[PDB]
Amino acid sequence: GMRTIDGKKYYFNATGWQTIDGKKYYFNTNTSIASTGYTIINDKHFYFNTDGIMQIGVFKGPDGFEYFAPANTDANNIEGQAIRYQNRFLYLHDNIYYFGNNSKAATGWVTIDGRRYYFEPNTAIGANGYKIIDNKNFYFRNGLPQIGVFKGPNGFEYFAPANTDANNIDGQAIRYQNRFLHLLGNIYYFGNNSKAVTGWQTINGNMYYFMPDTAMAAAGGLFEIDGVIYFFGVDGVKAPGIY
Amino acid sequence: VKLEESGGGLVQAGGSLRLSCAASERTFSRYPVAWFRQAPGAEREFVAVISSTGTSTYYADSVKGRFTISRDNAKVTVYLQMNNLKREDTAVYFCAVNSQRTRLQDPNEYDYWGQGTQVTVSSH
Repeated sequence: GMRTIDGKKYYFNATGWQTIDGKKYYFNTNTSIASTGYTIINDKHFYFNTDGIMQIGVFKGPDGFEYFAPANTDANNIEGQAIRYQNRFLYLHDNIYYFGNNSKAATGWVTIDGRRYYFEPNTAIGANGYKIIDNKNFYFRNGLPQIGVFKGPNGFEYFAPANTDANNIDGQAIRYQNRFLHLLGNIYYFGNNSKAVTGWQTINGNMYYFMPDTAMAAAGGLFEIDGVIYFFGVDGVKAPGIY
Repeated sequence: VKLEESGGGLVQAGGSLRLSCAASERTFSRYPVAWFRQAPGAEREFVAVISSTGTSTYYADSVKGRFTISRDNAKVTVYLQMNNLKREDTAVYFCAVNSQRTRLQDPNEYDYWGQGTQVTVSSH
């Protein structure tokens, strides 16, 4: 039994801390409006979604991204209070954060014990998946740029070790044209556009099949493709005949 | 995919058995299906594989000519006909699906397995 007037939320049957439907609220003592966003209460930082519900998690304030923690995580903190959390990673569900000396979450590129990570500027959450950053293509897992062949919006790119091609940054997709790539014990072939080819291919008189999901040549034994079984050698070359 | 093997048991050398591997879902028919066998103490050794369609097969050398792998996708079932059985054929037999369709002889590449059925070959 509450009402929302002109994007401002009020509850009747009210000011201060209110538990409603299990979810926690703080209606401003003066305006009776439900607090939204970063909110200071008794010198203690809290954070509410746009709907007024208090949150546990990592959210941006005027001093950067803060950790709004469950009860009794640090000192005797109240549920939802921002806490001191220094020089370490935080793992919340499948999200990863790195917290600095001033208990704020890292954003952008950061070097942690000699390893480089990228944390999304808008969430502080460890990057995952294809990303374009200052016109450079990266493919992230758990905040770490991956090396290998991964599928982006324009097909499979070669995300390479530093200085593979004219000083590319570590994990940056590079130009890599009309040639085989032998990488993870895996075999790939790259066309003129620097994308890995998939499917059946004839290259230098030999037949190959590059798996659609990974772009790796079928290699090292028996494979089923199109409902039948083929043998592919150690070099990815299809043997004669079909079983 | 859930798989259930049946048809094993005790048998005299030179005899025969037909093993069955039944699934519960039609999606079975999308994937190649293999038999592996495990003797006590030993590792799961490859026996035969059949393609999703049933038109393409491959057998280990030791069973070639004796065993025949087949399937009936209407009954969502794969069969292994085992003729002229030998003492060396004694083992628990498992059927397995390889949904990635890669490296069909390698048991590690198979993600769905039955519970197994015992085959024991006697003497005389």
